[PDB]
Amino acid sequence: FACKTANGTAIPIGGGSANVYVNLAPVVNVGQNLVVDLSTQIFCHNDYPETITDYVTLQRGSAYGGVLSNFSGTVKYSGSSYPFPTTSETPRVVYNSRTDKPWPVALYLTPVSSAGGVAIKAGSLIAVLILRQTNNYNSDDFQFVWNIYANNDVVVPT
Ligand SMILES: CCCCCCCO[C@H]1O[C@H](CO)[C@@H](O)[C@H](O)[C@@H]1O
Repeated sequence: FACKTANGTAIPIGGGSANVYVNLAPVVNVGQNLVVDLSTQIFCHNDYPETITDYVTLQRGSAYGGVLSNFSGTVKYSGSSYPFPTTSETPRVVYNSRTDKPWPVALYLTPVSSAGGVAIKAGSLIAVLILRQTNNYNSDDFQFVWNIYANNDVVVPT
């Protein structure tokens, strides 16, 4: 079980961390959702599906910078929605394929009442998401740490 990003970076068997760089809608109004779809950025696979079943959760997601300050968040994990920043670990998604496949996570972020102007700055850390991986084979319990960075400013009109 390993993962890779669209940016070309990767995290190998056993876990670790990597940086993810996302383009964001440059203008977002109060009452609108800014979407950060990591499912197009983060992909994982099972290295031995002939024998082993891999289990994957979103263990925890934290908001940083302008996302923590200026937005109200929901995270969608495999069709289900949760508070973001997260209050609990999600149920498991099953990975039974060697073809690299999306980690099904999306952030839905809507401006708070006090947001206005540049609510997210380019190059700033906006989130950390921890993918947790186990299996039905042994005692492996690994963390894949995704550091999410803004590629561009996001403006909330006033
Ligand atoms: C002839 C025995 C081969 C033994 C191969 C074990 C491979 O383990 C890796 O790949 C497994 C399948 O993705 C993961 O469940 C496990 O955590 C680790 O990432």
